[PDB]
Amino acid sequence: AYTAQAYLSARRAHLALLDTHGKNAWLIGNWHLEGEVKAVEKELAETKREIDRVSLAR
Amino acid sequence: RRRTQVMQRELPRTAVVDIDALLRAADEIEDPARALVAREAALLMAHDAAKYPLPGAPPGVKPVEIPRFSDDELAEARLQILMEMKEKPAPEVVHAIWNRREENLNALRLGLGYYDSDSEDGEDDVANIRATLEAALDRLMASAEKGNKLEKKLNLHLGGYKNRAEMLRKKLGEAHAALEKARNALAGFQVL
Amino acid sequence: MLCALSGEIPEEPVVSKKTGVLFEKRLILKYLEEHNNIEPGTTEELDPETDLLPIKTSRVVRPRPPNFTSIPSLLKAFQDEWDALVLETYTTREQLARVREELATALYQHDAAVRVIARLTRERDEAREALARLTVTGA
Amino acid sequence: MLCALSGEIPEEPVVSKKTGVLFEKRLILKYLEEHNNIEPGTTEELDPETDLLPIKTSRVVRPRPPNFTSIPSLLKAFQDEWDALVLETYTTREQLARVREELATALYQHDAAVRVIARLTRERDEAREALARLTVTGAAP
Amino acid sequence: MLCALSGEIPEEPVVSKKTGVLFEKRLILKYLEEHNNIEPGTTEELDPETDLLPIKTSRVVRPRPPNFTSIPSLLKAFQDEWDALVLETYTTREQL
Amino acid sequence: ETDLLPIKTSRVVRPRPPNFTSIPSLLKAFQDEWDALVLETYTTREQL
Repeated sequence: AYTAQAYLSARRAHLALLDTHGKNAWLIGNWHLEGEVKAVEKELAETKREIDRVSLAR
Repeated sequence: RRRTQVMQRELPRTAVVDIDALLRAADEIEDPARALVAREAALLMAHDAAKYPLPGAPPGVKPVEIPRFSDDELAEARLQILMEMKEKPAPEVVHAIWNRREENLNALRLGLGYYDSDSEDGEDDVANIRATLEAALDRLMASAEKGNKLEKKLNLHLGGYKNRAEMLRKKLGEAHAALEKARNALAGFQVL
Repeated sequence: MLCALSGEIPEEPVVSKKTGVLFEKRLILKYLEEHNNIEPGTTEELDPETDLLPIKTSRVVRPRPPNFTSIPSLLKAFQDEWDALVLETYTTREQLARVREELATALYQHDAAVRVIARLTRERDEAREALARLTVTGA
Repeated sequence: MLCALSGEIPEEPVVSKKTGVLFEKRLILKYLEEHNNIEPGTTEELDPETDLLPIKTSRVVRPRPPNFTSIPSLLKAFQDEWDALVLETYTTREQLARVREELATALYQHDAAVRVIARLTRERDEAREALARLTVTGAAP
Repeated sequence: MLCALSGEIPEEPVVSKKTGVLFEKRLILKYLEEHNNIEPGTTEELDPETDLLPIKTSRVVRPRPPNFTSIPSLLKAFQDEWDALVLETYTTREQL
Repeated sequence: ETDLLPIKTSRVVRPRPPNFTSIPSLLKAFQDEWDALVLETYTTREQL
């Protein structure tokens, strides 16, 4: 019961911290993920452009 | 300043203090100086509860009147007690005593405040452990209900953000796979 | 991550070989053309063609999103939680040791005060008996 | 040796230049951040950049038990260690609360003893003054 | 930018002086020790003491999910992640 | 006498032996296992 109460208190503290900083954390994570996806899409677009240039020359 | 020192200090002992039962227990003390000290401590606890009601305690506690005492008398009593005080034990000795207490008695037994040195009866210890377990179960149930409500509120708040993050991650993985396929196709096209 | 000057994710990040601070390519180029190729916050001069190195991210490995459910992220969170619990336990143990030392000193002082109170009560009883005897004899 | 803050051997320990107490770098940094540059066990301020010096020694090889050769057994061992640490922290908190309650009761008893000692001193002084007045008024043979 | 060795954002990023590939410092040191100080994916030798430049920037903080707020939930998530990593490694070996 | 500084020990915590059941040791072992698995997966991905 004491271990369960300690786990419940830790979960409550984590939930309080989440309610405090959830918007900031979600915004930062979404911005980082969007930046990584944009970088990957840019690399794929550059590779496709190089492939199209080689195909046109051939 | 006329109130009890424990009221103005930290770590309050009890929100609810019974002056009458504590005075009756003080009257049952065989030693007269100890009985007077216990009765004065009961009066001080009642005055602390009346003047400084802790959170959760009922209000309207009746204060107890006491005679005025000069600070010089208290200083003289403190000087007499210091003169009557013997050599103070070292911190290592007190630490060894605490370690021996925590080694002989169990750590969970020492943590429980109902495990007294004179309580050698297994029935009283079992009843105290059952009461402590019931209180801990009630507290854990209340904490679990509060945490469940908070988690439900947080999930209802952030489900859209979680779904958007999952969709973005899936799109990023598909884009990475397409980028690898396009790189392979570009290398093959250059060779061809 | 983030850029030092722009404050966002750089599309074409570069790293200074002297300071190791990442920056966007266009913003750092304009600053070097505007600040005589001197980095912001430092008096050192950075070469726009030599001190700047591009950053390349190969997509050979599977791209792991930086979520809290990631295995390295879970390990870091567990390490942080263990460190916080250890710090809380150390503070609680220090407070408990201070409280135990204070309680031992208070118990020794209470024993000395109880002895002094018993002596004072005996002296007061003897003085009251002497006063009663003097009042009875003093007719 | 073992770290002072944790009781276990740190992977990259540091030593204070004042008391010579070994500790972990991250734990000491977090404690200094939380306590506003206060050393553990004392009130003096030790700068981690200057007063804390690292120790350059060979890494101690921990003997891995044969039970920790699988993911599930290692996971169960880590879960048991975490549960034991959580139970130890809860027991330490309960023991600190009980010690605080006992110290509060002892302080209340000591304040009661001080008040009773002041009252007894006043009563004894009054009785001594009455006895002295009776002896002065009385004709001793 | 992300670490090329871990597939995610490195806590302590390091870049080669010639290749310019971001990677974790511990991963780069382990790869140099396990390949006689050679850059992975390249035929050029890499010096971790001189050619490796650390990156001094802020640390990316992952958003904590509401479900992942307990020690047992974290342990279950870690076990699921380890099982998924093992299954992915086995599937990658079979595909190779 | 000056360049050498002695090391003191504090008994605030209990003496934990350096076994395989330590939380920090388990974390370090898990990190090393993750790094080795990542290196193996990277080599397999390069070969693939």
